[PDB]
Amino acid sequence: VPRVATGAGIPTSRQTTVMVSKYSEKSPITIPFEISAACLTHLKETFE
Amino acid sequence: ANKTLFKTVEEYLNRSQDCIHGETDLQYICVEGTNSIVEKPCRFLQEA
Repeated sequence: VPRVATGAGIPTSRQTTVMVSKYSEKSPITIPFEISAACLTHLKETFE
Repeated sequence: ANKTLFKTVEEYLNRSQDCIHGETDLQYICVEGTNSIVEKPCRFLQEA
């Protein structure tokens, strides 16, 4: 802390220790995605 | 403040340590000074 005090009778506020823990915040996203079984059939049945 | 004219302005500065306390809702007078504020023309020109 930037410390300063002074004066003749002006009260001197003592030194200050500041520790702040500041958290993070999660936001898990998701897009859905579609592949049909008719799409996967042609790789995996091997027609003529 | 019937001092001589250059002591009147030094009465207006050195001895106008008469402020309004801050934390109170109704205006209360200051407790321990900490500054010579620029007064109103009271104690200098005596006009509202």
